[PDB]
Amino acid sequence: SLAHVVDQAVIETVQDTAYDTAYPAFFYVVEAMIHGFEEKFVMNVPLVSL
Amino acid sequence: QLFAEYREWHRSPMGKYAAECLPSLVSISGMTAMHIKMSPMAYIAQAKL
Repeated sequence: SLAHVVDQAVIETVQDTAYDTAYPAFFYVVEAMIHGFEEKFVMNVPLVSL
Repeated sequence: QLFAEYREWHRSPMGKYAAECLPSLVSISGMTAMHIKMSPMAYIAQAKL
């Protein structure tokens, strides 16, 4: 009896992000510096915003 | 101290319906029609309409 909260458009968006050729690789460096720590994300939030 | 299920106005199945609604005017009218008293003279009032 579930109702889905995501429509087809946002799935299209995520699929487009998957098939991106020019996904900015610098993001990975950010992710590499974040590596799943809460406090360091709170430290680096004004960069992930930009 | 705060809640007893049997000594309550709104039992568990009435919450069970309300959890699984697909919120719209149809569900509003359903929940409104679930509050109807189950009584003899309430059966008279139901039988008129």
